[PDB]
Amino acid sequence: MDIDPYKEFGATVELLSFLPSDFFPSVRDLLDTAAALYRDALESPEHCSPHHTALRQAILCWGDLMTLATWVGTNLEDPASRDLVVSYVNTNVGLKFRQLLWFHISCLTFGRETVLEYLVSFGVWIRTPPAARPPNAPILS
Amino acid sequence: MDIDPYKEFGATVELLSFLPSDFFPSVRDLLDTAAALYRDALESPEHCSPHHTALRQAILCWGDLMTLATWVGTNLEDPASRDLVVSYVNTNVGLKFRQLLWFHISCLTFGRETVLEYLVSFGVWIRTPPAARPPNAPILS
Amino acid sequence: MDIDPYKEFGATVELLSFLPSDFFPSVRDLLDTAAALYRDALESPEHCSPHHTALRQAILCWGDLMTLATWVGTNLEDPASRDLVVSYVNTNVGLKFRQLLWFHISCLTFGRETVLEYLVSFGVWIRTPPAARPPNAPILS
Amino acid sequence: MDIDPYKEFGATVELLSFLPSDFFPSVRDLLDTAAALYRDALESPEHCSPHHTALRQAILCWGDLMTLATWVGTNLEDPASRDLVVSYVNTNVGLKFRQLLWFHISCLTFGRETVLEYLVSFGVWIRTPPAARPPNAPILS
Amino acid sequence: MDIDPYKEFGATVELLSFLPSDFFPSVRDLLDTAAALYRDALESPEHCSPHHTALRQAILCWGDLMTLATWVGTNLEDPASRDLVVSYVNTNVGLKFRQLLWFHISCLTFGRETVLEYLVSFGVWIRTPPAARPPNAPILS
Amino acid sequence: MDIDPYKEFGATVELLSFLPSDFFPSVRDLLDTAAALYRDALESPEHCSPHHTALRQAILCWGDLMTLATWVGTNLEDPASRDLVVSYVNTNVGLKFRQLLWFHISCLTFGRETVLEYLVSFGVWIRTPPAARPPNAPILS
Ligand SMILES: Cc1cc(C2CCCCC2)n(O)c(=O)c1
Ligand SMILES: Cc1cc(C2CCCCC2)n(O)c(=O)c1
Ligand SMILES: Cc1cc(C2CCCCC2)n(O)c(=O)c1
Repeated sequence: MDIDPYKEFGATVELLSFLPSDFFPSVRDLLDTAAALYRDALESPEHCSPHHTALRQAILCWGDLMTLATWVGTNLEDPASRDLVVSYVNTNVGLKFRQLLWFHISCLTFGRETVLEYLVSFGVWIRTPPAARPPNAPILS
Repeated sequence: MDIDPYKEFGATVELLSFLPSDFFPSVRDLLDTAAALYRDALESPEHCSPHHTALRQAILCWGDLMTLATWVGTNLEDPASRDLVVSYVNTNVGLKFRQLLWFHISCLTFGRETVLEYLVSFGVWIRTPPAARPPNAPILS
Repeated sequence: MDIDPYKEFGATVELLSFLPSDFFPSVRDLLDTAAALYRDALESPEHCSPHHTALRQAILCWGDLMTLATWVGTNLEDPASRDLVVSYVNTNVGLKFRQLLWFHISCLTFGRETVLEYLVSFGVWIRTPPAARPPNAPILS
Repeated sequence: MDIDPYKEFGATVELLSFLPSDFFPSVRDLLDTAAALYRDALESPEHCSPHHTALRQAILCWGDLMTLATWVGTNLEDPASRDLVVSYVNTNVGLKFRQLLWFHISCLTFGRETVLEYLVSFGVWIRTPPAARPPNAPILS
Repeated sequence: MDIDPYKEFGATVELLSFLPSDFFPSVRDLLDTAAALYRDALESPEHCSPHHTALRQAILCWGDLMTLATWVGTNLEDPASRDLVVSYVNTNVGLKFRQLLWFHISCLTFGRETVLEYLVSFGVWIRTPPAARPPNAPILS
Repeated sequence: MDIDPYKEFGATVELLSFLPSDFFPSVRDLLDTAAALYRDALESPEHCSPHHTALRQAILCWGDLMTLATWVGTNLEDPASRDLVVSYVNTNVGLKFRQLLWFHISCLTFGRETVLEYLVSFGVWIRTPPAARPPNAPILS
């Protein structure tokens, strides 16, 4: 199967990649934010939205990878192999979760279409060279 | 956060664990089944159901976990740890995906309440010793 | 005192012993089943039934013996003596708890009189030699 | 499961622990008292009350725990562990049965609410230092 | 700032010191009593009273000192320095918390003015030499 | 007991921790501010508000913690432990008092709901990278 997790939400993997990697917050900071803003609704027994259902699975999969790292470190008593697995996750998969977490959190706070219009505006703005581009970047509040 | 991926779908992790792990199909067989029955709807740009949204994220995360296992199998220096980490990924996180994939596929084909009634009936049936239990097990339809 | 825990529930220790010991599920499997079917009612602040009150005390006494084993193993640092205490419990008292747990769980799911009629029917059936006895045994279901 | 044997009887483990352990009678003395006051009803084929059902299971489990202690005292090879395991059974699980036996006997003789009001009054009284506390302690009526 | 924690409650540090230190229960016993009598209201989301607000901060500060002791003992692996910090707390600050805990608990159970009248009566009584003073001391109730 | 000092005031420990620790003023500066703005009311014999009662206990407990730190700095024999225990008191328990002092001062000057709305807005703002976030941060007034 060729599945795009953004496709049912009016976006695509390409559109998210349009933003530079450095622009996304850390996974840690996005999880703290998900809690801060939406802990009650995430843990609730209501399908509040597709964004909520998407966020739940993503948070639990990141959860599984962190349980694996801890398990390797303490249960296998092998911190070296632990450090390699953390390094592999952060290098190879961290960006994907950063994009996905940011996208679904941003979509809930600011609204879906606002986040889309913001991806195009910011990518244009950032690519425009410093001299040419307006000093005040596009904002979502 | 304490999130339960089954909680928004009227179930829980405990209820799913009530079925013995050996009685779930393989991940490979569930993915082929997901395709066989629902490839068009999974790949579509419509939020067909929370089951569809849940399945999409799970199917995509499994890809990443299998790339991790392969990577560990080639790249992990310590022979003691390596085979254990591959085994843990394939079987221990494998069981979670087997439960989740089976649950969401079963819920779409046969209906949510049918799947729930079936979990309780089968767990009781399987635990009942051979002599005591009916010869014909409970059937999903 | 000569107390029979089955006497207030229309049965006796003799009637329960009428079933072969091999016929009962494991303690572990009966506790998982008690949870699966009745966790909410067991933990509730209502005397739902004498079966519930009986189950609560039995589950907690098994609980106490398992806390003792763990305590011997980890707190006294003596796994050898741990293994002897587990072995003593499983050979000497496990059958009693298996009979009692099965009885009170079976009485709640299928109804008290049904379970009684089933004890007599099954004991007769199992004692009748293989050649002579019907192929389909009595079923509680 | 998190089961509280006092919860269905309007109390909790915390409330019972509010009384110092030294102020409960011996298990032996509570069993003799249970007999003295209620032998006929305990041994009867009627569910006289939840207190009666609770008492029956507790009295029967104490028998098993005392057979375990005796067995450990003769059969446990390791002298360090043996005396500690006997001591743990007699005193540490002994306190639980002392609390539970006293509670259910006291509830039958004096009434449930009277026993509850008495737990709070006595715990306050005993903790208040000799100088500060009234000479007449609370009495069970 | 010169702040008196008793001043807003119609008392002072001097008036509390009027009672001998030996008269107060242990911190441990007052915390168990605070729980026993008021766990629900202390943990609740209502400002039940200034006594409740005062008690919450005091219980949490004692909590912080006990987390420090544990941290020194286990995390710094230094039980010696642990023993010195516990000794310093118990000799230097324990009386203050004993006075404050007793005061706010006593004020809630027996009423504020009753506790005040009781401080003066008891201090007079205790200072009156044994021969001269009534045999029955003043009682809180 | 699980007590939250913010729970009575419509907030929680999690919500306060949402702000980075570095963005709170020093304890010294918050105490000078508490004096500057509210010395008369804090030292007064009126329960002006729950915020005032909370502040009084916290300000008095900080005194005791600073006497402990000084005492450890002169009197703790083990050089390894001593600097770590002073550092832990000043920074780690310091953060708790910084959060609590700031919270209760901010609640009195600007109003409770304003402070809450400000915690969420600022945490979001600070976590969102410079490029994404508005140049003007949220302001307390
Ligand atoms: C765990 C489990 C799984 C199934 C499925 C196994 C294979 C696919 C369809 C049913 N069943 O029938 C069980 O009883 C228990
Ligand atoms: C918990 C408890 C129990 C008793 C009973 C022990 C024997 C039966 C009557 C009292 N007393 O006297 C207490 O103070 C406290
Ligand atoms: C953690 C923290 C603290 C403050 C206060 C710092 C100074 C006192 C008033 C606000 N602010 O403004 C933040 O954004 C974050």
